[PDB]
Amino acid sequence: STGSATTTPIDSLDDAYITPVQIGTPAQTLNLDFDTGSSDLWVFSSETTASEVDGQTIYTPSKSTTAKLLSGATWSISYGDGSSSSGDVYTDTVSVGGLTVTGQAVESAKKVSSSFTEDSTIDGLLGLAFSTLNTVSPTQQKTFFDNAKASLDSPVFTADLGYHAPGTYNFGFIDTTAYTGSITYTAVSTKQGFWEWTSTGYAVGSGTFKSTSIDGIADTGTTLLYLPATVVSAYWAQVSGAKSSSSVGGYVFPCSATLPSFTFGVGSARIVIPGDYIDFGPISTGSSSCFGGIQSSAGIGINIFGDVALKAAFVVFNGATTPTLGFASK
Ligand SMILES: CC(C)(C)c1cc(CC2(N)COC2)no1
Repeated sequence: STGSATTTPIDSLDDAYITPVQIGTPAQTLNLDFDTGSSDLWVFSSETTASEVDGQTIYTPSKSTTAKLLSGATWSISYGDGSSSSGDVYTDTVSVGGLTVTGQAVESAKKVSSSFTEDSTIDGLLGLAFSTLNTVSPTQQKTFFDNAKASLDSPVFTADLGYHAPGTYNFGFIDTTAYTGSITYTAVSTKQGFWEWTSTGYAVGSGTFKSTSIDGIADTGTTLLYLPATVVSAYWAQVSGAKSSSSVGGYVFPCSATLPSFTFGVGSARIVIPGDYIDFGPISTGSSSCFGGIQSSAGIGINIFGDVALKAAFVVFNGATTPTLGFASK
């Protein structure tokens, strides 16, 4: 089997991407944030504290004839930005782009933090990291991908995110019309539960390529590109007037600037992030200071190849017995 679904930026800046997901019987369609950096499928629901729901579409398990309470199971998650959610768990039928999993753990939110409430466009998350990160207790649950894997034509999914445009998540097959040249595959470590790999280096604009190992994770659920301070300093040094601002919380630059591209290495291959991809617009409405799409990972503990990097490529998440990652230009 295979699945194929369009993913759409939630706003003009590509701050996140949402993908329609069918849950339950009859189908209830929610727009979820596909996140290769976590491993819980959780949704706004009829159980979510009323004051914490503001415009989201909710899952109502009592209206699904295939929903079953997973007795005694609870979940609680906190993300890198300080946001959080928690609740209980149902199993139900979940379909993505024509691909159906029965008995999927659907984590129903009783509580969500303010940042989730404030984002009316995201009805929940669908985690695509490794199932070892799933927060369901006392019995850990599998991801949608993990559950689907045996039935898929090939044990893979691919991320094809658009720049200011829709893109595609495919399951079970590689669309050879969706990229240019060849796909370069690279080793993955699952030891932290992430799609963790090692980039071979970087270049800034037309500058010379610096060969250097950069360990990080392929994370669709993170908007920006977070890299070592040395690397990030080298990038923003090429932009007149750019600077790190503690009050804003990262590198900003004059909105009148033309940003240089950023190249990252995948083995011997190179993925080029165009300058425009790195512009995340005025820090506040009407400001002439713009927020940068490449930021320091110094205060994170890990480097993160988020959407800024991933949208520049066709990305293969290969979930074979030994998982790997593939990158192609497009
Ligand atoms: C910023 C990173 C490290 C990617 C991240 C991921 C998360 C969510 C989890 N706690 C890890 O899987 C569940 N919180 O921070």
